[PDB]
Amino acid sequence: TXPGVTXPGV
Amino acid sequence: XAXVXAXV
DNA sequence: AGCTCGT
DNA sequence: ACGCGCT
Ligand SMILES: *C(=O)c1cnc2ccccc2n1
Ligand SMILES: *C(=O)c1cnc2ccccc2n1
Ligand SMILES: [Mg+2]
Ligand SMILES: [Mg+2]
Ligand SMILES: [Mg+2]
Ligand SMILES: [Mg+2]
Repeated sequence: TXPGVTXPGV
Repeated sequence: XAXVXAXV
């Protein structure tokens, strides 16, 4: 996720 | 990712 | 494949 | 002294 907590996605 | 001082 | 902080 | 969350 995020970043943080990429995306999703990418 | 860990949160032990920052928690990002 | 795709990234990030200091208490 | 610590690595995290789905599309
Ligand atoms: C979270 O797992 C995590 C891991 N490494 C990092 C390095 C620098 C800043 C934040 C970070 N977070
Ligand atoms: C939290 O601020 C923090 C700062 N320095 C660290 C060094 C090593 C592990 C965890 C740490 N946490
Ligand atoms: Mg993969
Ligand atoms: Mg540091
Ligand atoms: Mg590390
Ligand atoms: Mg994991």
